[PDB]
Amino acid sequence: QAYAVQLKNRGNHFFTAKNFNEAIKYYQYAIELDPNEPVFYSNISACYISTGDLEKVIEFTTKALEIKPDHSKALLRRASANESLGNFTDAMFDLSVLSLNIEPMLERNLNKQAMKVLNENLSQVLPSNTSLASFFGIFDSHLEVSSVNTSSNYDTAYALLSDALQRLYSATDEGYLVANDLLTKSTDMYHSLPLRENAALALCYTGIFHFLKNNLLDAQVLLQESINLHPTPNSYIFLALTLASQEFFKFFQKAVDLNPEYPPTYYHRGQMYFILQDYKNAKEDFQKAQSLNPENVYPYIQLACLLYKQGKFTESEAFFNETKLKFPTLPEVPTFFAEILTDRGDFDTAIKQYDIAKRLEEVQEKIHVGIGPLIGKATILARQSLDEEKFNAAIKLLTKACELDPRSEQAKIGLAQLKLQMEKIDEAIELFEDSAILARTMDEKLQATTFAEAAKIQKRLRADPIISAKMELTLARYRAKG
Amino acid sequence: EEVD
Repeated sequence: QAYAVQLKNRGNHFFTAKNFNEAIKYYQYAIELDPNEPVFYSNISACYISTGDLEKVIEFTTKALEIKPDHSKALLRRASANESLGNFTDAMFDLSVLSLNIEPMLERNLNKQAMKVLNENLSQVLPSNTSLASFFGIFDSHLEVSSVNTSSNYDTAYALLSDALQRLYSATDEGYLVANDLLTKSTDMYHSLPLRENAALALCYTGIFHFLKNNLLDAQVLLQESINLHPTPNSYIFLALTLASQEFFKFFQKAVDLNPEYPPTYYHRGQMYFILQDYKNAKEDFQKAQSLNPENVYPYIQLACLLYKQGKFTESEAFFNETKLKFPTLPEVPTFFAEILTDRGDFDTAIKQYDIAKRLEEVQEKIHVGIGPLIGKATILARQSLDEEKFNAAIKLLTKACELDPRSEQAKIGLAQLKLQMEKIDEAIELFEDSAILARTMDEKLQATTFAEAAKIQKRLRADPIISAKMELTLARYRAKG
Repeated sequence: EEVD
């Protein structure tokens, strides 16, 4: 034992002078006298990483870790050689064990893994019914259905298009699936074929559905085609949304030119002004939308929301109250108000407003706010929760929301984070992975894939009794120290 | 980088 230490120190001398071959020779000498010492194997791996033999690093760190599984230098070296070799999951596992005895190394490996899995996964599906009802909420449903021209002598596809629009504007689960289906059919039929006006209408709505399905290129193609056939406010609005400031506002002026009295033109432009912090022009556009369609709840909602974002909560609350008196049965009112209240930190009143909205949504024949209230209440309850009643209540609401609107990535992500918190990790992974498929942008997809890949490491850590015990002890100690 |  003692002579083996002397030999290791001789090896250390050769290591310091960058004579790695002589160092390994002395460390192996030490192993021949005392093979139960992890440091000897660990020291050999330092020689192999300095020369660049990553495969041997893994061999010798592993031999160290087979003796002493918490050996910090051998864990760090093994993770380094694993990362270099592209074994990110293996690196993440060693770094997690090390973290229990680094954080940017773990994150780097997670991001390398998530990026890898997303690319493999990448080499037709509608958004949630809730999102669809929200998107189409501003439109005058009678006007849109009635916009189909029946006076043609050659159009054999008008009646199918009429049906597609009726089903779309029914604002139902089945209606959106049927509309998507019949709209694609109509577009094919119009390509084969008042007719030009109907063709542009079919292409316009098929175009926006492509935008909503995340087919941005297919959206622009059918929309520009629609404009070429018979330009309408809708087609310019829809193309401007597909391409989202200078160009956006150019398209909206073209929309304005075609019909200065079309309410959704000013609503959608007001939304852009709102996002761009131009509160003056946003207000003026929402007021234009309201005057042109005083029966639509959404312009009122946005004017109230504007008052809040400008720091006038009292005036906002009063505007919401005034809106309540005009629209007493519409869940949109308490839903957006509950969003304001949550943001203001008033969780008690937000829950009450979400309860009202849930009740109003249940009695409506059409979808208005969908699962919005369920997500909203559950997110508050989960945040308010050691409080097992509120946590399990949040689980029940999000499970219900996932069941009612299966294509909602928001609901799945919400439920998964909670499943993960209660160590239902397999369930969390599945939910995260389904959320990645449903996710829209590249960053949202990578985000959901990142959650899944991180969750799989947690699963792997939890499967080991010793690591699992260590993890639980860490949490227990943290809570006790608090 | 470092040896024990």
